[PDB]
Amino acid sequence: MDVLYSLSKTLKDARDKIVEGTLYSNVSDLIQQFNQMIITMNGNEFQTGGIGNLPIRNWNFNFGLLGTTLLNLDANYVETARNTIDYFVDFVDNVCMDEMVRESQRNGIAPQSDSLRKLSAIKFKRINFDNSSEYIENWNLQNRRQRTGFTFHKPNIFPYSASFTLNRSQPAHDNLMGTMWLNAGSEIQVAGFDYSCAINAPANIQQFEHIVPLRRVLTTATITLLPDAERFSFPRVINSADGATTWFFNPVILRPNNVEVEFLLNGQIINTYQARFGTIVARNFDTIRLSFQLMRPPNMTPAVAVLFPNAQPFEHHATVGLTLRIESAVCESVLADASETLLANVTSVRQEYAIPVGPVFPPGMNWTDLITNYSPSREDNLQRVFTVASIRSMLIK
Amino acid sequence: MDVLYSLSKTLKDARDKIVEGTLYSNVSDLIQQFNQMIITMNGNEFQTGGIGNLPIRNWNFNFGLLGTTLLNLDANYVETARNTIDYFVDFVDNVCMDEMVRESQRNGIAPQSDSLRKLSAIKFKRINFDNSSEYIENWNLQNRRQRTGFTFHKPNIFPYSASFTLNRSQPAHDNLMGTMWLNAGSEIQVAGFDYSCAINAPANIQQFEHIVPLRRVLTTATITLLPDAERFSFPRVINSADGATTWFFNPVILRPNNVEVEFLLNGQIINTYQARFGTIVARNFDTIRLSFQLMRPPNMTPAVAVLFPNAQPFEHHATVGLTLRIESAVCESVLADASETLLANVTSVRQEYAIPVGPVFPPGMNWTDLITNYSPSREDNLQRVFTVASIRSMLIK
Amino acid sequence: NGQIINTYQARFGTIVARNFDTIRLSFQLMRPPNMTPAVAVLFPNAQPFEHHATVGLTLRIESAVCESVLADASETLLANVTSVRQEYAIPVGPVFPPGMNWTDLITNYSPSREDNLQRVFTVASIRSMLIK
Amino acid sequence: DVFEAGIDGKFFAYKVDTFEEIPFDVQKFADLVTDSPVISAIIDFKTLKNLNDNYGISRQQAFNLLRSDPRVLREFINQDNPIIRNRIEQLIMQCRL
Amino acid sequence: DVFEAGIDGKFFAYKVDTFEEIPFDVQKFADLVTDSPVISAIIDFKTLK
Amino acid sequence: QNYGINLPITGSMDIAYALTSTLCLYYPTEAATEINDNSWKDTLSQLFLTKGWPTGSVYFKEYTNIASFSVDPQLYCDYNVVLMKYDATLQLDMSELADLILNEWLCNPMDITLYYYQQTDEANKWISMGSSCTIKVCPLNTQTLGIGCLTTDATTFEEVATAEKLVITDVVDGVNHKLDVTTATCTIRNCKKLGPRENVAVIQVGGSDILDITADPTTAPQTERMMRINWKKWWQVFYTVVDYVDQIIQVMSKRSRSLNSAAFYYRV
Amino acid sequence: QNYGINLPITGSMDIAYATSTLCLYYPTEAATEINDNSWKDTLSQLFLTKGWPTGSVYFKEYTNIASFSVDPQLYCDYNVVLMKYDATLQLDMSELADLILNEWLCNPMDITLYYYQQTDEANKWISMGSSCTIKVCPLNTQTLGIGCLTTDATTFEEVATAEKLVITDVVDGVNHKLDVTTATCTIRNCKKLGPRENVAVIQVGGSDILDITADPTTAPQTERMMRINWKKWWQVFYTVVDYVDQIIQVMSKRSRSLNSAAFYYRV
Ligand SMILES: [Ca+2]
Ligand SMILES: [Ca+2]
Ligand SMILES: [Ca+2]
Ligand SMILES: [Ca+2]
Ligand SMILES: [Ca+2]
Ligand SMILES: [Ca+2]
Ligand SMILES: [Zn+2]
Repeated sequence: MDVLYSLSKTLKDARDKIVEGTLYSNVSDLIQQFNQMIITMNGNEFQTGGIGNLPIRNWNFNFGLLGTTLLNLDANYVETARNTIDYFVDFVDNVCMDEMVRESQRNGIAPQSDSLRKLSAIKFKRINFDNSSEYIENWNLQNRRQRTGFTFHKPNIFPYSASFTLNRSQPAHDNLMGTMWLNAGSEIQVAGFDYSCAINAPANIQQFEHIVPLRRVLTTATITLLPDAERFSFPRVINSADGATTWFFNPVILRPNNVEVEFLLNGQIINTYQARFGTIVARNFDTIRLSFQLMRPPNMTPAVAVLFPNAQPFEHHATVGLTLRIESAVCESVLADASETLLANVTSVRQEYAIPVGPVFPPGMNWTDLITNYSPSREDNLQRVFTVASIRSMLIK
Repeated sequence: MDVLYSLSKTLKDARDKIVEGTLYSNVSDLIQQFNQMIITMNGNEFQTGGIGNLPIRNWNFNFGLLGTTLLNLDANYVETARNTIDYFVDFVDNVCMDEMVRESQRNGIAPQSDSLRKLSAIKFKRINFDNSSEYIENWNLQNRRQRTGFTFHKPNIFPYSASFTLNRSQPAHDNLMGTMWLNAGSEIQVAGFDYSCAINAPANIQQFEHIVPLRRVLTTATITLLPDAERFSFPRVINSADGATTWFFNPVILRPNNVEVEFLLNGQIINTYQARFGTIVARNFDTIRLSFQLMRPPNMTPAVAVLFPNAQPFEHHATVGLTLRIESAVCESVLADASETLLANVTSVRQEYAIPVGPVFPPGMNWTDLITNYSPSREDNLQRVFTVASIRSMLIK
Repeated sequence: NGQIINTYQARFGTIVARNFDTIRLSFQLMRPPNMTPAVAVLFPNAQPFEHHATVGLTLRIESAVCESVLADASETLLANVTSVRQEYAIPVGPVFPPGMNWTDLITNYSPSREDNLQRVFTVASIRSMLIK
Repeated sequence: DVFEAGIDGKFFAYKVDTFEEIPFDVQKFADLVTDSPVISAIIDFKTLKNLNDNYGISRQQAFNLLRSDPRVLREFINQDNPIIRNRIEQLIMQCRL
Repeated sequence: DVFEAGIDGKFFAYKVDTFEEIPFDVQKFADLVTDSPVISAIIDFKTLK
Repeated sequence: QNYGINLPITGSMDIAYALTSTLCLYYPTEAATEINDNSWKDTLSQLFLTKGWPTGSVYFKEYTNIASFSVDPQLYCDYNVVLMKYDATLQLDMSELADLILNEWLCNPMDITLYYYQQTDEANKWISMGSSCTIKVCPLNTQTLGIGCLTTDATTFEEVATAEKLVITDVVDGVNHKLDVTTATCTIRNCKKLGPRENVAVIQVGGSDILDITADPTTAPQTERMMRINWKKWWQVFYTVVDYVDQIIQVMSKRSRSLNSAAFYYRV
Repeated sequence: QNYGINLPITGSMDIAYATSTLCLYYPTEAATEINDNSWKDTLSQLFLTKGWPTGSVYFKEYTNIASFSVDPQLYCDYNVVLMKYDATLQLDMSELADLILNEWLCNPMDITLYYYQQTDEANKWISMGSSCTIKVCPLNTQTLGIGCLTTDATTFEEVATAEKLVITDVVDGVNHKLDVTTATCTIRNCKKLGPRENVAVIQVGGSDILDITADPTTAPQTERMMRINWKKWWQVFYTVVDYVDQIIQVMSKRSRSLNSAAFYYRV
């Protein structure tokens, strides 16, 4: 993997730096690296593809070195370099695709394609150059057995869920108390509703809880907490828990009372925020617990009081909600966020070449299933394929 | 860690090999190792302790090399060697305790004590000797990111949990169906009980299931499976689920039929045993699923017909049980077990020196809490402290 | 030595006792305050008690460290010494009880018994190094 | 030196710094009790020993607990220390009537 | 550290040695007032400074 | 199977889930007299069969008057539809009947010759039914002495009903009362309004919508099961009911109390 | 909707956890012997000591077991019925005890048109009225009587005569024609659901004679069936008041039904 990254990095640097008119002092080191790569790759034979519709390709390297004696590069030098660069880039592209399209239930972190297995050999260690990208450096740190971290903007850490729980319920669904929620991507919207507006509750306060556990620990997370669940603030016709019938939800929104948001690690409160909305920081957590109360307004103007009678007919249902968005975070394990395109690259390659479903990943690289059942083998394979995707994206666009 | 282990191993081999009268050909290599240890440690100052009640101690090494001109060791040689070895062993003991009493959320495996940080420098690599013991071997393997394995006799893999789940009940708790279980250490005892003895059940068969997910993947485990849970076969008075009242349990044991024990890995059935008792083998699993049925006896003698009526009053409650013990297993992670004293040593040191509760481990090294939330940071810290505890146990009796 | 070293209150599962010579277990039978009819039939107010309330505890020493030699489940030195004495019909001596009865030995583990027992255990281990 | 004794006939003597027992001098206990104001051992010796072993409380916290300081007691209760909460619940339940 | 608060609505936080204002924290203030002994600010923070 | 407890029910908001009952129709004798056909019940049964109700599932119950029907209106039937004829002078009687048959009431006995009674909550009423109820109440101060009335003498009591077949008395909550019901003919119970009864619907055949089934003066809810029609022919009324039986049943629902999951929750 | 009856409850085996109405049914004999105008007030005061607030204890009087068996009503959360033993009324006592102590689900039984059969051991025919006379004629598979002409009721095999309450059990799986005297009797097809903890029976006098199961091989003596030796009704009432705690503890009020009827009616 380090050799493959070095190949892609060398080719990208050759594309960027070997340009007409540039001083050779600008690319002396790069050309030494390029010649070393050519020497090491010469005389070796590689095969790629053969899975799905990915064609079987054979690669042979018999290239000549690059000049090192001009003062300023000219057009001839640029074309001579580009001819070799095209072939090397194609080889790297196909090796990366072959590695992406594959998976293994045991030792998913190790190379899976025969080309990458060959590059794992000691003879190719002369191609290492630089390891400065985020994914390659995290790879090297993990191998060295040190702390790793990927920084995500809107990490898709919540498996897609949209559901409700009814604590009080009847067949007619005329008088309900409970909660509804959507956990999607990097956002949690929760809304506790009570049809009676806590008329008969002790102290006219109804308590609501919502616990969202994560599949991986998030560190140094910036979060936005806002006091209304805009998704659960309009009339709705939902289908019963067992699907038999449908019930009505005509919410009227009240302020959430006694809002507590706790970020827990190993079941212990690491961070806790009370009645505080806006930007908050969770330093280290794997569970989010949101507690909030519907408190019946002790004082009501007539227009308000008419909404909440003390008898069964309830046309307006008192709802109080919270919205929590993870803007940024750091995680030890790879995830899918809104800024990176690695998941898109892997899924696109697999779909384009019609890879049969393997023994590890879910069909279509479904991120919801993957993050729902994020297992050790899945994490290893996902990190491997994402690292290869970053290596490939260095060259292909 | 490797240097600390090497110091301990050199000192142990000195205390056992360097004995009066022994040929110098028996200890020539060991004495070379000992002299290099002395040379490398000479002129270095170390400080240990300073946390809790662990005293701050200072260590200075200025020692002479053991002689090499003798063909046989005599009393004086052993005396001088013992005089040096005592001080070295005291230093090793204090370093090990200082390392064991410390934790870190980030980089749990990295050295935490000042002495071990100093030993991690490159000048001390000269004293490395042979890493033969199980724990140092696994330490090096995980440092290189290989497959580790610890062999446990009765691994302490299940957190303590004694509970019951009711599938049929009433306010009077006089006609109940459900399961009761104790998971403890390496033993699962589960008993399904039905008060009606499947008089009205379809086919007179009541199904019971019990799913025990392990926090780590065990491999090549020998398991004893016996057809009765002795723990749930006597009369009991049990708190109700909410705790408001208490209910009566008056078991009468029948044989469990259609016993199916399935060992699963990532939701995939790896091993399955039907109506099989005694020694069975689970090669690789992280979940245990026990299925067993209570079947109403088709033919009853009068003393059994009296027991099992069709009217409501159910004096005797049919019960079918299973016991499942993990005699031995292999795990890639580190666990407390019945044969090793590493957890006991770590807990003893912490309790003896009143180490303040840290950010990683639960108070008092509570194994229930550790295993219940066995996060990767906890695993790293636990492996480090167990390795240090084994190193200490090499010397301290 | 009669001084509290470790104490655990209402904690089960695996516990650690760093250094001890006596165990004191204390536990209470609390009459339930609330009882369903089946439970209430069991415990009347009057003498004819048919069902007798009981509360239990099970404490098992999984592993330990001692400065004195002891018989344990894993080692076979006690078995070796007893087997040799039985096989060769050694007359009962002045130190160990008849037949190397471990119950008597550990009920009256006198220092002379400890010295002789360590001697015989060491010799038995030395013998087992060679003889299978 | 802390000398503790209860109506149930259980008596202990330990050290303020490290809650390690020492021999209990009944004569010295009587002499100190006659004059010095006695402290209600709300957190008894067993509870303090368990707390120190499994949590390593600070010197100031141990001082305050020995003196039976409400501030430290309530701090532990709110911090959700199972040992302190169990001792306090035991006292509340023993307040039967 | 000293947390002072009045009925009128003026609240200050400062240090005992040198009376330098510190940002007030009304969660710590609530905890301290509920547990620790309360001092009547006969000489308020204004006059102290 | 876990009866008597309240376990939270969890369901999904993003999943698609792609006759046996019995109907009872209560009508006044005026309807039958006007129809003046012996086989009219059979004809309606056949039309209900056309609409999808197996023969023998539609029962036709006849009551002489609203006043007579108010005396213990026992409706044991999966669905009940009561066609009540509006009368301008019986608005309170109609409201009382509608409340009684449209809400669920948990009632306890009342021995007014041994106990004083107070209503503890807005949902607690005194429901009295019988041939002739004459309720006369005396509120008592904290000394058990009548307020505006004499505890010893009933003639000073304040009357809140006179020869009522059915009446739902609501007195000021929290104050003890001494009652002088005419128990020789009418029985009074201390009832609490659990909630709506989904089994029953009432169709007012006549004047405007005047029913209010809430003691609270600030609210007069008009639920789904309170319907109203104009009429000049009982045949037309019955044809409307038959034709729109599906809508009526959809407005109604099976009785929550009699569902086999209400065991230990005040039924089954 | 269903109170989550389909879901499970998980409880732990270690965690420490630590205005109801009372009806007293009694015979008129008791009131006559007591011979006091305010004995109900006295017993109310005494119950107040055991903790039942004034207005929570009600006293119902029934002339006889026979009359009380005609559609008995259960009014309170806890219904305690004092039954006077009479050696000539053992089956009547058993039938009344079965009806009140056990929950029943009954359906209408139009006998002038339809043949009926008992389905399982839990099904019976419960008839109540001023005078219930029941004659049953079993039928073979051909719908012809077995030992009785279908047309002539005089050949029918009598099962009850002028009875206030009858719990008839016939052979299951065989049709019957019943010539039940519907003028003064109502007969319903019932099924026994389970125990009713709301009601307890206290038998004064006698020798413990109550079979509340149709099965002859079983005569269960539940905890709600009690017996006391008696010679003064004041002594009986003082016993009940003094030991109301034990009786309530043995009972359970969750079986309180919405209606006072002894059975659930389904059309
Ligand atoms: Ca009226
Ligand atoms: Ca008046
Ligand atoms: Ca009122
Ligand atoms: Ca005949
Ligand atoms: Ca009878
Ligand atoms: Ca039968
Ligand atoms: Zn953005």
